[PDB]
Amino acid sequence: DLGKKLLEAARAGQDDEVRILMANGADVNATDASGLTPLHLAATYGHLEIVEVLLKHGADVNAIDIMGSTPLHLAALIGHLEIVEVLLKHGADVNAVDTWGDTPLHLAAIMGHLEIVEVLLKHGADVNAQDKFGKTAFDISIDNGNEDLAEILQK
Amino acid sequence: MRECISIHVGQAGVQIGNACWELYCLEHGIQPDGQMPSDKTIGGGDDSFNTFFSETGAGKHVPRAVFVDLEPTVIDEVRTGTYRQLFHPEQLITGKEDAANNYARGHYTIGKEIIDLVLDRIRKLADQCTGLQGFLVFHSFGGGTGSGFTSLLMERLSVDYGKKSKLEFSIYPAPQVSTAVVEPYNSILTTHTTLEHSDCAFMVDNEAIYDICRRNLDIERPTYTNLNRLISQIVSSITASLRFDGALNVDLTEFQTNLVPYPRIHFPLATYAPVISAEKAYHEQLSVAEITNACFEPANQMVKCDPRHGKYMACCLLYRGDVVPKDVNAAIATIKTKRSIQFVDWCPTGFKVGINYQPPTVVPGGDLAKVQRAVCMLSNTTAIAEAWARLDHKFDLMYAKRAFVHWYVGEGMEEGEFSEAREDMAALEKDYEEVGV
Amino acid sequence: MREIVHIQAGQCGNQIGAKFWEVISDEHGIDPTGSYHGDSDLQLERINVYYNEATGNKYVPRAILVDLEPGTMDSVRSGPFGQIFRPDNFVFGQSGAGNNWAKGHYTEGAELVDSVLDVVRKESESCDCLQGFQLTHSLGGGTGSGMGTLLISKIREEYPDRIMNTFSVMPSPKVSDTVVEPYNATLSVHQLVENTDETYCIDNEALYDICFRTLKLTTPTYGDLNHLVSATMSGVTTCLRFPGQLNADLRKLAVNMVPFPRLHFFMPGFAPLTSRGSQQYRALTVPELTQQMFDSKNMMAACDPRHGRYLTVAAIFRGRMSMKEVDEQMLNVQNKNSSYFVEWIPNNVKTAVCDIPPRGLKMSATFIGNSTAIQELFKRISEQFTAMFRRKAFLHWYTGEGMDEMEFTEAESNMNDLVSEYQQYQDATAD
Ligand SMILES: Nc1nc2c(ncn2[C@@H]2O[C@H](COP(=O)(O)OP(=O)(O)OP(=O)(O)O)[C@@H](O)[C@H]2O)c(=O)[nH]1
Ligand SMILES: Nc1nc2c(ncn2[C@@H]2O[C@H](COP(=O)(O)OP(=O)(O)O)[C@@H](O)[C@H]2O)c(=O)[nH]1
Ligand SMILES: COc1ccc(CCc2nc3cc(OC)c(OC)c(OC)c3s2)cc1O
Ligand SMILES: [Ca+2]
Ligand SMILES: [Mg+2]
Repeated sequence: DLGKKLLEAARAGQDDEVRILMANGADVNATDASGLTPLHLAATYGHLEIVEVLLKHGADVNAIDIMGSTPLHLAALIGHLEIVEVLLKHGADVNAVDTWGDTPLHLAAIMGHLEIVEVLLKHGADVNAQDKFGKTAFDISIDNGNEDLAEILQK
Repeated sequence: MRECISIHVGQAGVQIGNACWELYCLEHGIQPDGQMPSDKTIGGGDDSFNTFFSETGAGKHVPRAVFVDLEPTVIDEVRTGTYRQLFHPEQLITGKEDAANNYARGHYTIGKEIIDLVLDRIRKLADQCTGLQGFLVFHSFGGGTGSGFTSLLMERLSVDYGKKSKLEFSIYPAPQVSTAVVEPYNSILTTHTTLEHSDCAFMVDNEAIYDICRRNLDIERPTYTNLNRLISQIVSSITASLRFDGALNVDLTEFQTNLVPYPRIHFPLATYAPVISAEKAYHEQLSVAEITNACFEPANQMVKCDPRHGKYMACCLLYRGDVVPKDVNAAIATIKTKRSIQFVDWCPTGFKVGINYQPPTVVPGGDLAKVQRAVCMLSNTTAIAEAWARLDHKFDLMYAKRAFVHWYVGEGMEEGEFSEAREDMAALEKDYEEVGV
Repeated sequence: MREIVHIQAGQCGNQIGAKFWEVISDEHGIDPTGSYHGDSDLQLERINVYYNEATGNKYVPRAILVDLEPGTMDSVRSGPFGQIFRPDNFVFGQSGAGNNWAKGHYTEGAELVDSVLDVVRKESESCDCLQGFQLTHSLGGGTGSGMGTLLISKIREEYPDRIMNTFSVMPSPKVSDTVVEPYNATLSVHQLVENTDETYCIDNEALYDICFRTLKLTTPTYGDLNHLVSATMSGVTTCLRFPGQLNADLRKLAVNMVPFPRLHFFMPGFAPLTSRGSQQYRALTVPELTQQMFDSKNMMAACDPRHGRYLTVAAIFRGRMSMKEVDEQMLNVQNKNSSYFVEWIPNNVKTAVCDIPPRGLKMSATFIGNSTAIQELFKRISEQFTAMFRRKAFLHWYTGEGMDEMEFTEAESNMNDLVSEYQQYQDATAD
């Protein structure tokens, strides 16, 4: 079972191991206990090379774990702009909602990733998307007094 | 004669004490080093000022005073000040860390570090006295040392001198010239634990003194020196009968007899007049009747309140200067008729009168112009409860939220003592109601 | 209450820590060698509070430099006042903390904390009346946050009767977008809430906003931010180091500023706000100083005071000015904005004046507020912490060092309770 070894390789960023494991039939869409796939882990820890390799060999760009998190969710949370670019280029759901009602725009704005906020917006990010508490990305900026973010959300 | 020992606790009590003894020496002709040229006895004489000054073998007159503070910055100025050679060096006692505006530290944590040394030094002075009457304690209500340590010292003095009298000169807090936000807490705490171990307490509202300096002395922003030199003038008039040949209030016992009808309602109101600016050095002298009428003007009171809202339980008129007794009787005869000065139904509607024919002394460098006759009216009125109400209100606003209470519980104090102190205050305002107001 | 023992840990702790000594030393006449070279006699009265006087008439800072990374100690010595510190007071480890709170608190920091306590023990034994401890650090790093709170806990046990004072720099995505910093800050706040008496919250969010929008510095640098920090620290410590009419200490400040034990996080303010090489215009008047220091734009914590209510306030006016003009202007701002001051705390605004002005200014006003609006700083950190913890991102860095996930929940739960407590007294009434 190269599944758990591919998940561990994508997390660590060992590109060579990812190439060999995939060459021995490793399930590119393998999942751990919580439902995370190799693409989730590669995007969470900023392994752009591993993200593309996975997306070039049949990785589900909109896969969700038990909590409803998509690869774009985690990339927009950690602040990996380049990975956000690639994910969106391969059909990532820009308005995917997780178990907490959060969209990628919610997480990027909460973590102050202004540039990623712009990219998500230019790709059709829903500014009226509410979370479990009814807060949109703009509500968060107004509640935390982030003028820079507030100006961006008013394109 | 009969000696009196003065105790000064905290920054307020020590600086007030500095002004009082600065004025005392002038009134008695004593130099900053205890030298008095016109003394018949060289090594000891039962004179009038002898009650407040001891005599050494070389003719040096040393005050029967003790200065205490939990930190040295204030008392160190007395040791290096103009009166460095005046007081007993062993009577200037200081600690390292103060009470941090915390009543609990002054009474428990820090106060216990030095309580025994302060009592031993007091005994040194007491053993020098042939007939000790009691103590005059000076302190503030809001300070951590003036409130916490004072109550601790008063409790000890009651056990070691259960037969002696104890008079207070307490500084009532004022927002205009304050130092801490927990001053209402300390005020209620010390008053509660001290109400029982004191015979007579003369409160001095810093706001009233503040208003008098700005209004009668033309001082924009009064300093502590301005307030103190004025306060010492009131204290001097109250202790004048003790330091001279008094016919009214000849000893500490006489204060309770004439001013304190009940042991718990022992907070007389002081009113001093006239207070004229030193710049108006050429003002017409006010007659005995004019300065006597000024005493019943609220502007000259030492504690902000309204005597017209309460009944009188006692009144003493202490005149000083060129005052003829015939004019005093005439002035009082007019006060009894003109003004609606209402006494309680169980106390004689009379006025105790004492006259010190020595002209009032003003300190050089002071702001008061020398007058040829002044008066200080010590009146026990139920209107003083107003000052207790204002204090209790500020106490209630904070204790309702239990704010700052953790600082006291962490310094060896229990929260129950807060409710106890407040209950005792509530029992005091009611005692003032049961006598009329 | 005389000596203060200063402690600075981590990169941020030693950076602003060095700036602090360069400022107050310049304000006290001490040169990079320790020799007094001033023209005023009032700058040596309270000098013993921060400096140990060497026999050769020298004045050495009573500070201790700590860091799990030796790279920061070297840069300190190269700095102007690098040689004024006691070389023995340098306690720097080999391997850094890697921006990991767990590394600084439980593993690498634990191996070095004992060595730091020995130096702290030495400084404390040779004190006449130890006033307390003063710590400068950041909450988003590894050494300052992890090993900093460890030192605080250890010093709280060995010196339980002394005051614990901290200058905690809060993280912000505007300065460094390291998604683990909300972790390190939330875990450090849990410690600061329990083991410190006073904490000055220096928020990088507010420091950046001041430089970017107010000072019009497009690309703010750490030097531009620390220029504000050094000015804030100098003002909030002016009354501890100079004589004045107050003779204030850390305990009297805490007694009158902290109405409740856990609500001890102060919101500092300064005026006038200037930049490095600016000092533009002709100073400013007392009325201008009063309105600026209460303005949200002049606050060092990214919080709006008009969105809360002051519990206590302390303002220091440094410079030659009419003490009467200060009393009225302070009186006007309180009766005007009477709603923003709790009614159940009478006379909750104290004002002091120091003729010695701060060195390129003649008039200045520093402000210390205990406002319920500080909850916005903790809410911002809590929102970022919850966003990271919900996805369990980077948790193996901390668990791998021995930490348990229950410590994260306990940390977030405690910080949320702190926000609840602020809202309690923000909506309470005397009634
Ligand atoms: N009239 C007058 N009042 C003073 C003076 N100094 C301080 N006070 C008042 O005293 C109150 C505070 O008590 P302090 O006596 O200063 O405090 P302390 O006795 O030194 O005790 P600590 O809290 O430990 O410092 C304040 O409300 C001041 O208004 C003074 O010189 N004259
Ligand atoms: N204002 C300011 N903030 C700093 C400085 N250095 C680091 N920081 C902040 O501190 C956080 C990083 O912690 P740091 O002190 O570098 O890690 P440490 O060396 O383990 O203590 C980041 O959020 C930075 O914004 C500095 O010189 N000035
Ligand atoms: C809110 O009400 C009160 C609060 C505190 C007090 C006195 C204690 C103070 N200690 C300091 C120390 C300060 O710096 C070290 C400082 O900033 C420079 C201060 O502000 C000027 C003060 S005020 C009295 C109050 O009535
Ligand atoms: Ca004699
Ligand atoms: Mg004092």
